[PDB]
Amino acid sequence: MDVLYSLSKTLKDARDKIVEGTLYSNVSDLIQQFNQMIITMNGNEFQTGGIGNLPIRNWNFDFGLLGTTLLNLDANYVETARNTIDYFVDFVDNVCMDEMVRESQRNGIAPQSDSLRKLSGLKFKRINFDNSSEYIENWNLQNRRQRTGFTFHKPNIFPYSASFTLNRSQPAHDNLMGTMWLNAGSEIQVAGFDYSCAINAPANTQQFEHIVQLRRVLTTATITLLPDAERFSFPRVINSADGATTWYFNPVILRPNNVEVEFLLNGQIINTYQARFGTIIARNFDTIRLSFQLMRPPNMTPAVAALFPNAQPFEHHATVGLTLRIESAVCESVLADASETMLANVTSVRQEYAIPVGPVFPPGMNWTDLITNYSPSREDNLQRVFTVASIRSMLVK
Amino acid sequence: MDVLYSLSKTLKDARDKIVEGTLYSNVSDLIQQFNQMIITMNGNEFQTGGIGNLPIRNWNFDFGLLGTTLLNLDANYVETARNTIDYFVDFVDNVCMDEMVRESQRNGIAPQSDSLRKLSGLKFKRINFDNSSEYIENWNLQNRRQRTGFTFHKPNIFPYSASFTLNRSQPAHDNLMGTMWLNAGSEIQVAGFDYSCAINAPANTQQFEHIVQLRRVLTTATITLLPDAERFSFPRVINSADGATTWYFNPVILRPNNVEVEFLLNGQIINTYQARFGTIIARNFDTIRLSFQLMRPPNMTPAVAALFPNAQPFEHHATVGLTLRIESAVCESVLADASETMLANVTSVRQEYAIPVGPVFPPGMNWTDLITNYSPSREDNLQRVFTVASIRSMLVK
Amino acid sequence: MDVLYSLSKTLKDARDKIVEGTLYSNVSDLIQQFNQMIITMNGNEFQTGGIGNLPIRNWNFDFGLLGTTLLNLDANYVETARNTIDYFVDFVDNVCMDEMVRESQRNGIAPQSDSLRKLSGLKFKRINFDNSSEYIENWNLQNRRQRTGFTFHKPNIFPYSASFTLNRSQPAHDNLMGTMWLNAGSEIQVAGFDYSCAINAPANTQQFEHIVQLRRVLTTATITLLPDAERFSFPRVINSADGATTWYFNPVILRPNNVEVEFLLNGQIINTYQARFGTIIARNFDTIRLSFQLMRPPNMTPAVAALFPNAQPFEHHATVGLTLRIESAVCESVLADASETMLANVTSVRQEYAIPVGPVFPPGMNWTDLITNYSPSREDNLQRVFTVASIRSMLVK
Amino acid sequence: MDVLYSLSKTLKDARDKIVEGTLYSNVSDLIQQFNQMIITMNGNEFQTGGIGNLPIRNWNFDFGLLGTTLLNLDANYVETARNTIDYFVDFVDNVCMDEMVRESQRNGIAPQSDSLRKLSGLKFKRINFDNSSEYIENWNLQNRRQRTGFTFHKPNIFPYSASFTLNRSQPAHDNLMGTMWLNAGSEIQVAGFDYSCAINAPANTQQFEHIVQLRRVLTTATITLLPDAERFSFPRVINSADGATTWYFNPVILRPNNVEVEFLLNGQIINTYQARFGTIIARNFDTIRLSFQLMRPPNMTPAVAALFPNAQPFEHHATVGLTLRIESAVCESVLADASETMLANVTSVRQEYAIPVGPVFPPGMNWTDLITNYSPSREDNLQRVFTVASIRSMLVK
Amino acid sequence: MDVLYSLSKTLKDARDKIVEGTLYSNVSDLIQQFNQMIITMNGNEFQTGGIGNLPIRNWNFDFGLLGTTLLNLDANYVETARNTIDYFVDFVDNVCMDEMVRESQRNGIAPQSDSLRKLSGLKFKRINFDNSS
Amino acid sequence: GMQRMHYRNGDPQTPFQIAEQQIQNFQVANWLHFVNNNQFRQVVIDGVLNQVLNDNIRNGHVINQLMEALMQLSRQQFPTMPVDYKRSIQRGILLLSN
Ligand SMILES: [Zn+2]
Repeated sequence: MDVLYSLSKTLKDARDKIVEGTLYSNVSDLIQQFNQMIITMNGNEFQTGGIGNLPIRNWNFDFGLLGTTLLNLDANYVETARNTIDYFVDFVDNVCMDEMVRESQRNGIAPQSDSLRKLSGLKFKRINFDNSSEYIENWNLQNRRQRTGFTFHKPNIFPYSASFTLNRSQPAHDNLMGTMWLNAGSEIQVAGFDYSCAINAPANTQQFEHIVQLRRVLTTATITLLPDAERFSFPRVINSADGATTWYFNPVILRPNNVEVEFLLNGQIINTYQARFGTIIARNFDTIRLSFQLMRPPNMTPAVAALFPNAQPFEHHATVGLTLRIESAVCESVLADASETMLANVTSVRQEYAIPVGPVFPPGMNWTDLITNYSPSREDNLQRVFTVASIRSMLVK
Repeated sequence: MDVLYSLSKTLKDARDKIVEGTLYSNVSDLIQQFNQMIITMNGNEFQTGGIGNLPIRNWNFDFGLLGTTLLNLDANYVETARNTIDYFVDFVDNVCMDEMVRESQRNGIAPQSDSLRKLSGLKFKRINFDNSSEYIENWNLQNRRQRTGFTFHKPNIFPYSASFTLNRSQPAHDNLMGTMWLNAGSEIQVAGFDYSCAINAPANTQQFEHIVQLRRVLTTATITLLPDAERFSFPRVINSADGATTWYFNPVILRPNNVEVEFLLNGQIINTYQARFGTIIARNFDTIRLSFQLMRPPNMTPAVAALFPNAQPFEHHATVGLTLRIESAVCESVLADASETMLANVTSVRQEYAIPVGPVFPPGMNWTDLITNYSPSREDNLQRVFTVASIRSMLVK
Repeated sequence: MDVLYSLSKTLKDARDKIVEGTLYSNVSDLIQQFNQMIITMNGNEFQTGGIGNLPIRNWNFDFGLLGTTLLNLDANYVETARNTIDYFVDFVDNVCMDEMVRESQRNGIAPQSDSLRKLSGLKFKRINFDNSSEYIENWNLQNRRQRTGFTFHKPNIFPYSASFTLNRSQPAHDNLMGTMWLNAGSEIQVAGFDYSCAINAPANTQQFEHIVQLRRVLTTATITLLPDAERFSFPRVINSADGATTWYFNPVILRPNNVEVEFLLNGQIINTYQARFGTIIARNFDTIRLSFQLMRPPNMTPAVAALFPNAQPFEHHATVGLTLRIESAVCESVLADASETMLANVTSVRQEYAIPVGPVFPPGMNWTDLITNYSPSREDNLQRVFTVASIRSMLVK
Repeated sequence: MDVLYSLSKTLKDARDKIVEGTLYSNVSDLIQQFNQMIITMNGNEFQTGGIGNLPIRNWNFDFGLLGTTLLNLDANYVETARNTIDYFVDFVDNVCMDEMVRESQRNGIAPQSDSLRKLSGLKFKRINFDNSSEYIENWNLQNRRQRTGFTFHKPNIFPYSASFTLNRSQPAHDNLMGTMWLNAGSEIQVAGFDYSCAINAPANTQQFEHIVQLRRVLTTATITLLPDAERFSFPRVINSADGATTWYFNPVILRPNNVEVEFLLNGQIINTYQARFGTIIARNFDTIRLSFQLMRPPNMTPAVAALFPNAQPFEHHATVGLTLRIESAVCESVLADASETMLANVTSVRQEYAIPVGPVFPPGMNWTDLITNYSPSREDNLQRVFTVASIRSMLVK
Repeated sequence: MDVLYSLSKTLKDARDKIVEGTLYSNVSDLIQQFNQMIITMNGNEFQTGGIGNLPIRNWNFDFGLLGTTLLNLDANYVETARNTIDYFVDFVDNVCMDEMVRESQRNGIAPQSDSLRKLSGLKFKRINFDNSS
Repeated sequence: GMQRMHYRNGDPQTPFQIAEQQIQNFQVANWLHFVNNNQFRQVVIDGVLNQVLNDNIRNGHVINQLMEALMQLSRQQFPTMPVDYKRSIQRGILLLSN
């Protein structure tokens, strides 16, 4: 594996640092590394593909080496080189792709393809170098074992979930109390509604709560917390819990009272914020708990008083809400986020080559399904597959 | 760490192979190894303890070597040796115990004590030897990343759970239908009851189902499956779901109909057994699903007919059940089982020395709590701590 | 075969004693043995597979020895070794598995695969060593023709059997007398019932008896015998012997009277226990006979008298029972038990690779079917197959 | 004593490491040790047996040595060896058995036979070696004086005891209150019953308690504690305390209230658990105290209310219970358990040879009788006898 | 301060370009830089912590140099190196954290800790390198 | 101590190499591939056409090959035959080292 990596930074730091004119010296340490490779190769043969609409190409080697004591590289030098690189390019592509679809369960964390199973071989280790590509940097540390980790923008930790829970309801659905929410990606919006505007509630206050359990711990999270859930601030006709009928939601929004956000880790409060809107830091957590209340306004102008009668029908439904967005965070496990193309690369290669559904990943590499049941096997396969996608993107985008 | 191991098989294969009599030759390869140690040690100082009711003792090293000189060990040789071992014994104990209490989230896996952090040092590695102790054998393979593996008997995979689910109920609780169960350790007992004896059910058959999700995959499991749940075959007065009242359960047992056990892995059926009681093999699974039915007897003698009227009151409650026990299995993660003393050793040392609750383990090393939320951190700490307990038991039981 | 064994303790006592540190002198007697192997191998071609889902991988050899003689093992020494072991590991696996699926009636207690048939060859015999693995220890002693022997906790000697025998019955099934039982694994539960409570029986005593014939003799058995059969102490609706209707069993339990357990060998009483509950020893037997009686209580309080009228209907059914569990025992033939993973290993490898049903073993290696008709051929094949599973578990779990 | 040991690991590590093939350098350190023995022997005459139906055979020696030349072991080498081992095998058997019968009283912890009294001799001590057999490891540490220890699965600490105690009773036995239990092996089941369902009890709660005093302290015990005593959950007709009549028990089960388990050591609470079911650790105790209550349900549905009237007759008897099982534990004294064959071996050899009852052990080595009056003499004799059984099982099973 | 920086790109461009099987050429210009450091260090003792829940781990120095010999890095070379880096890692952490809390109003832009105030020292400046972060 | 079967060459390919696939001591092992290569890297077109087969900058002054040629030698000091052998042999080797 680590093998694979090199094969690339080799070419990039190559197809990049080797141009018409450059003084020699800044490549001496480079040329060398390069050649070393060629040697190890030439002689051994390779097999690529064999599944679905995946071509089956064969490969051989025997390419001259490279000059040493020159000075300034003449055009002629380049072309006689680019022609030798373009075989490795078109190669690696066919290599990544081949091991970017195979999956195993017992040991689906390691190499699979007849291409790679031969790379982990010992006579090959003669290449590994310059491991500064964020992903490999993390692959290794995981191998030896330790505080791994990655960087994500608007991470994708919440499987899509859009639903409601009626804590008080009746057939006519004319006096409900409960919550409705949308958990998706890095965002949570939750609203608590009470058709009665806490008219008969103790202290004229109705308590609400929304708990979200992450499938993986997030550390060093920068989070935006804002009052109100715009998504649940408009009139809706919704299906009943049993699907037998539809109810009407006609919200009027009040400020959430006694807002308390807790970021817990294994049941323990790690961070807690009381009514603090704006930017907050949650340093280590696997659960978010949002508690907020609807408090019936003790003083109301006529226009307001008119919305909240002492008796039904309740036509304006008091609603309070919160919006929470994880802008950035670190996770010890790979995840999809709003900036990295890994998930899209893996999903795209599989779709383009009509790769059959396997035993590990959900059909279509569906993110919601994947994160909902993020088993150790799916994570090991995902990491292997994401690391390969990142190696590929150094050369082919 | 691996260091630690040796220190023991050193002493055992020592306090065992070294006694008044034996001929040199069976220990030449041994004596050597031994001495090597002494050297590396002498000079260095150690800090053991300093937490709770744990004695803080200092240790200096300045000891002789061995008389390769004699032929057949003379008593005098032993005693002058045992006296030097008894300092290492009383030492290691105080060493294991010290690192068998500390915990940390981020880097929970690695060593923590001022005693061990100094052992992983490089100048010590000159000691390893005979790593055939099942546990170390597995520690290593894990730091390299491979299909590890442990052996158990009546493993402890199910957190204690004893409850019921009423699928049909009413205030009087005089015509219920649902299931009740006990999941604990390596056993599951589940009963499906229908007060009406499927009188108005389609095909006079009531379907039941019980699903249990393991926190870790078990492979190569030998399982006993038997019809009937003896635990739920007797009269009971039970608390209602809301705790407001109590209901009466007066079972009469019928054979479970269309029994189907599925051992699934990531949603896929790996093993399925239809009405097969006795010993069955489940080779790889993270979930068990037991489906069974109550079928109203189509033909009934008077005595039977009398138990099942066409109209309430329903006084004899038709019940069908299953009992499943995992006799043995292999798990890639450490677990408590019915034979190994690891959990008990760790829990006992912590209790004896009044070790304060830490950030990783639940109070009292509670097994149910631990397995219910078996996080990666708890597992890494548990494995470290179990491996140390096993090293200790080679000398001190 | 014996060949095979070595190949492992070779690797274990290898991948275990060979780690960064230890002196050469800790493995001198070991290194040697090792090399010897490599030689014998080098050059000979191999093949494994050709059945169901089992790949056909070829293995070629051409390896050098280990002359690097350095006092202490430098890291560099290990890696250049581990890389050579990981070919033997991934090899042996593919070897065990290949001969762990092929069966033979014309005699299976012998090599079958094109892989092993070549191993029993003479030129390979230059390898055997350290046969302290309980199973090989027994393989040898057998192929030489002599008394064998194994160890089991809760052995699996009783094929599943759950039934009843009505000694007195009538169409209405309102006055039955007979026994019902469950023989499974290492346990027997049997109940004797008499709806009439011996009202018209001589001496007001009804005699019961339960005989269980083992398919193999068990020696040195530690057994728990307890009064009562909890499994048959609750109300049941049971199918009639002819399957035409259902009867009602409403037990009330009395202490079994004149309990006598006999452990017989070839018709001879070897051990006999009269009313002794708790732990008893049965030193050599192929049959267990449990005799017990129901004696109508000569003196009854009103509440008791009310359960047992002089005339029908008999609504409370007098029941007496016994429970017997074989905790441990020795058997000259291999058997499944509650601790060993052999049966599960063999069954699991066959299931994973979709191995077709063969001529010797019942479909799915079903234990009940196997032990019910435990022919010499099934036993020889089982022993071969169990011994291989045990060789495999020394390296791969 | 220690002598004896060697004689075996000698043969096992012999009849095992000496097969057609292996190189010499795999046993050089072994061959030697062996010969040494032969010498010391030849010339000394022995005698065994004499008591009961145990033959009396004489033994003489003058056996040749073993070539220390040949590089590879040729078949011919083996056979000329096996023939010499088979005299030691058939010997040792006749040796173990001889000292596995005699018993003393005071100083009955030592050798007895004319065979062994000669072994402890000094001129024979020249044999000891590899003392890694769990039992000898412990014999030594004891001789000197140290903290011994063994590992047991489902140990056998509770002498069989099945009884009841009526705290409130009357001639008709129609309104009883008390407890009934079964203590056996490693398990305890106890039920508390109150026919009146605490109708006139303070706080409508009846307190129960069950105390069990172990004959030996158990340390590092892993225990399963579950609510309910299935064994006492069914209808029974029981003999009265005075044996003059029989009473009726018709239980209905309620959850045990305020469960408290205390593991005490010398009157001090070492571990205490309040209503914790599942797996718990008891680190050091000589007594178990189970306290639990029956609390009359404050709220009852009609069906429940009907079972518990304000006035007699009381026809449904409220019962609460607990089940406790010691899965594993360590004891400083030898004990029988569910896995080791020691007790069975000793008991079996004595039974087979019709050994007369002696002055120390109860007739038939009855476990209940032995553990009930586990005197120092019985323990010393048991340990001697168990250690010999373990030495024998290394060669003969 | 700038000092501090180097200490890292040193390790990263280290724990990264030094793998189980590569060529010296990739690091000749690197190895050198590295050693230079070790020297300047060895002999000087350090202190960190002393506040809230921050442990006070103490550090000494006395580490060997680097095999300037080989062409291809033999595994054995790595391990004898990683073991020396893991002291600098676990070190720097305890260093950053220490000066990542002490605030100062007046001359706030500058160094604070007994750890860093000693780093800005002159005898250390002998280390700066690749400042492209 | 390796292949005490001294060797057996008929005429395969690069009799000097082949040793790499079967030698356990990396130091030793790199020598082999490097020597069995350094094909005089026949590829040069300078200062206006000049096919003047060059060679490793490595060799050039980066020299190390030498340092490695030595380090590999620094761990060849062991048994097999009469003593007048290793003695004489390794002693010579050292004269290369210093
Ligand atoms: Zn068990």
